[PDB]
Amino acid sequence: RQWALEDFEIGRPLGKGKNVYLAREKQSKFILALKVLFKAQLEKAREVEIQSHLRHPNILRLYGYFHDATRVYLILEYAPLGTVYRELQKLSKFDEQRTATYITELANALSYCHSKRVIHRDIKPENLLLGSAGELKIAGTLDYLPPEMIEGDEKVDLWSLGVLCYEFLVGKPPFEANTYQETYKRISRVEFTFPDFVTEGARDLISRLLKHNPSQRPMLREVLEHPWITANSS
Ligand SMILES: O=C(Cc1cc(-c2ccc3c(-c4nc5ccccc5[nH]4)n[nH]c3c2)n[nH]1)Nc1cccc(F)c1
Repeated sequence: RQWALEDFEIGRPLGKGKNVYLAREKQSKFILALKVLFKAQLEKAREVEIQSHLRHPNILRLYGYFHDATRVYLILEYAPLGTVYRELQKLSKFDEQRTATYITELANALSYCHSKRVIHRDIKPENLLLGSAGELKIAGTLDYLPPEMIEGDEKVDLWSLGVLCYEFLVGKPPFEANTYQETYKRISRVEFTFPDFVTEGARDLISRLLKHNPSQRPMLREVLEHPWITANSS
């Protein structure tokens, strides 16, 4: 199947900065998202094949792709409920049942990814999307980076989960700092603290995910079978 622009109706922008559009496949009338990347803008600053070997309930599906002279087009699952980031601003912070449920969906997604030995880098709330039943979907830079990626993998996803849980429950990442260099010091020396409201089970989990020595971070199964997790997700 060789797709083209003329195959889809186009509506409003959804994304921004390296351009995704609401779209509709003209014949079946199916709503989806079209990412229009600029080749030139990439002869500047594959892998769409790793993405097409993937099928998971919490990874954004890639339905196909095409290109013309200047542009590469990705035909993507449209997440009707928007970004987790949007929801965090709307909600301020998430409850534990909601947080734990997102952590489980992430960690499932990440098992499967590691199982097809795909390893994602840093997950940020803006890269997390929300399906029609509000199930999560996966799709400066500092705040999410682990020590390894800043100082002098597969455990870097444990760290990401850990920043995320923290961000979900408190409404802020744990290393937010007045400056790029302060954040570097905080992350790099693992300097963060919890507001008093964060419960014991959540500290234990986040505490374990956020050790500086990777090989002391839990395994994905341990996150999945974590008592705070298995207690709180639906
Ligand atoms: O290149 C990008 C960046 C990117 C942006 C998006 C993106 C952005 C927004 C949406 C949306 C979407 N739904 C919304 C509803 C309300 C407001 C905004 C929304 N964005 N659905 N699917 C999306 C997908 N995905 N990926 N991802 C990518 C690349 C290759 C393979 C792959 F699986 C993902």
